[PDB]
Amino acid sequence: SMSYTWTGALITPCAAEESKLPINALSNSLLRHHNMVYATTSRSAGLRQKKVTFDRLQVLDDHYRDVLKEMKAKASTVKAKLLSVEEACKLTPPHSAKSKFGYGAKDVRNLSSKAVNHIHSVWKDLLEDTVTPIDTTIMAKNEVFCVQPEKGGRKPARLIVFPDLGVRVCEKMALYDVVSTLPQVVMGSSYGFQYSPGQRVEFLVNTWKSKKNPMGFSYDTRCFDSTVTENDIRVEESIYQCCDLAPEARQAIKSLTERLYIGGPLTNSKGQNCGYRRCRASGVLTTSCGNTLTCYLKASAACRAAKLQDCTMLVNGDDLVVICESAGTQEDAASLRVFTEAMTRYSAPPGDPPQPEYDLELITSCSSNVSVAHDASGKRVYYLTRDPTTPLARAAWETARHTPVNSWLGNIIMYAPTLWARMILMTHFFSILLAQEQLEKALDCQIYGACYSIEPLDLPQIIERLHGLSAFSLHSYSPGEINRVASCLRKLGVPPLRAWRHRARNVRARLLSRGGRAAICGKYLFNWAVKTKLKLTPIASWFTAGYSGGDIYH
Ligand SMILES: *[C@H](c1ccc(Cl)c(Cl)c1)[C@H]1SC(=S)N(NS(=O)(=O)c2cccs2)C1=O
Repeated sequence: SMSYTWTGALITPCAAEESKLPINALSNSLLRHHNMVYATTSRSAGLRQKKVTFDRLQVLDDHYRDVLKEMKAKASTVKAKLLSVEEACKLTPPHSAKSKFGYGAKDVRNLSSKAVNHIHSVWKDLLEDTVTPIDTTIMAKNEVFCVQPEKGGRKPARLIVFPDLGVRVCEKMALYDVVSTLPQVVMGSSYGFQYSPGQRVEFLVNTWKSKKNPMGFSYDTRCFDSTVTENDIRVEESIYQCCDLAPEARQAIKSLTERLYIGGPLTNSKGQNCGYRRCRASGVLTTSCGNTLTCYLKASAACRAAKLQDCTMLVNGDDLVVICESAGTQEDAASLRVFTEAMTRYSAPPGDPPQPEYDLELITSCSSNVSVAHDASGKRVYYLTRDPTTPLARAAWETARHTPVNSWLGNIIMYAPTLWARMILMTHFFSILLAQEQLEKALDCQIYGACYSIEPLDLPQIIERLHGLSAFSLHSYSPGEINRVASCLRKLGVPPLRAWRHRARNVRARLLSRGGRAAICGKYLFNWAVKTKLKLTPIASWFTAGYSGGDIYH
């Protein structure tokens, strides 16, 4: 069936959309080539619609059925419970999209009588009706990127599809425990959201080292969400139903699946009918969990179809990486085509064909790659990094404009050991926080799709817990890593690393002259900036599951 059917109505914005990076002194000091940074708007929604709209002709075989059977057996050992209205309300983000029925996120969090009543009303309706399609709103996402000349074009806006606030709260009650616990049990070590960056690198390196002749490859599915069929979503539900669930949990899950998850009507911000969806909605609680289960199922089946030897998969939603035993270059190339053939039959054709890689550092999975550096004692330390172009583009944007999104803070947290996060992001932002006396202002940022309120002054502690003390002492980075960073800085017009060192020393001194956590930030975060190193002694739920598009607030 067609992933989408459109009426002709346009995907419209609900407010003014900023598309260009304003000339701002603060952002300019970080990145000069401001014309290279842009934000996607609804004006390119049409280009996105054209790409995500196509016919899926799914064909399943025994391998697919064998894997599915095994997955259901693991799901049978899981017990999940319903969340109370109160529990679901507290997981609702303070600025979540308000309901069209006269109440908002704040009312939900406060448990206003009006919010709680409509919530119950929606819940009761889910139990009474398991057929009538639930309405959803379709919007173009506003995200920031750097222009890529070689691509021959700007990236079209992504489309987000989500149901009303009342429906979102009900999703939490019926499935939050399921999506938070079931994935890890069904996919074991292959489930990527159970790992912190360091644990992920650990898993990748150990897996790679466990092979005699290692070979690995990432598999990029073209428009994954659109490739997810009604049957995929129903198979997903059968997996959820294998759990030990309360009577009305099953009813609610069946209802949400048939009325929302398998598809439904699309309505723009103006209230007009844009069309119909018959694929995954990016904006529901089960998106991450469903996508990971579906990607895992199809990939596992495809590994067997391609007869890959001693396969190990790591899956994060639609992101997939496989490490196995090489059979020769020509044979590996042939095996990958068979793998792709199977994935294609299962309704998951590639964007870029997968390519066998024989060097772990050259495998990009989930926009990242393992790399190596050395700690104070010269000991080899592996860590996750990525091309810094997008993080930097977004950092500049967030510096010049007030955004509820603080990707820069998430980037520092997840990529703390990188030279770019340490020398550039830390330096730039602590310098601004000092200037604005905002060192104590908590900021919201997403980690594995969930929203957290984080204080910048708690970075040292956070980083030590996630990456170990070595994150503050890494040096002797790889030539590959060093060149990618340098290359990125020239392209964007970001001051050279040596210029950041001078700024860091200044920022470091100012932090040490301040009290408590501030001195700890100056000492630990910027020890790399001074020749006379200080002694970095140990400082005296984030990675359990994915929730992208799930409207979760922790
Ligand atoms: C890829 C990904 C997966 C795992 C790790 Cl450890 C990294 Cl660094 C990246 C996607 S999955 C996902 S959700 N996601 N957001 S996040 O990992 O929470 C980050 C937030 C700020 C920087 S990374 C990814 O990037």
